[PDB]
Amino acid sequence: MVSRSMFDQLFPNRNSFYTYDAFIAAAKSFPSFGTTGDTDVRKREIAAFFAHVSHETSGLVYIEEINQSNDYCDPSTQYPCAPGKQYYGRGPLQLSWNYNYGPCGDALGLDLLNNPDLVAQDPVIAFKTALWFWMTPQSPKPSCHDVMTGNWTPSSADLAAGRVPGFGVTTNIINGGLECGKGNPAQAENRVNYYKDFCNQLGVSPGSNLDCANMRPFG
Repeated sequence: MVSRSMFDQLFPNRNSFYTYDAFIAAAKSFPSFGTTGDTDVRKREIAAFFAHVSHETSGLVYIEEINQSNDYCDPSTQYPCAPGKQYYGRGPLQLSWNYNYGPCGDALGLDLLNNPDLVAQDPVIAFKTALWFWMTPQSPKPSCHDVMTGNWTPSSADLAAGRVPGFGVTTNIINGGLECGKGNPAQAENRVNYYKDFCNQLGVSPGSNLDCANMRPFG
């Protein structure tokens, strides 16, 4: 794991909300994060997670999505929207939509469906929501964790679609419908730029298959 001082090197401008101790506590909740594979692989995973976080929150400066005009409610019997609440982006990976706050809360033992603001109020919970997304396979997508740590077996369909192991597939999992394939490559390039910078700081290679312009979104 990166030291306290390295966390400050990687996130020099972050809001004080996002403490190293809160990150470490959240990570203890997901003990395979950053501890799977050889030490270079562990650093690539950490760098990849932090690169997406840095993209989504401008270096852990932001906690909440700026535009709060939209409730991000897709009516659901399984994950019903709470009256008066909104599911706009919160936390390091900008958890969004009732149908993600629901399962995320269930995984963390929290009622995030009815108290979605909690993700922007408790930093351990904030980091746990991001690690939940990173660590959890959600069919048909593997977890970003498994992709980066050599534990994902792409299907034959994945290979034919260009979904090969590396950072690019993580962008695809996170937002490939808009950022990969024929999409405008600007946002994916920003993610890769953070990733390459963080890998350089940690002394490892970014590895192969970084871009996602040559892959289709998952089904």
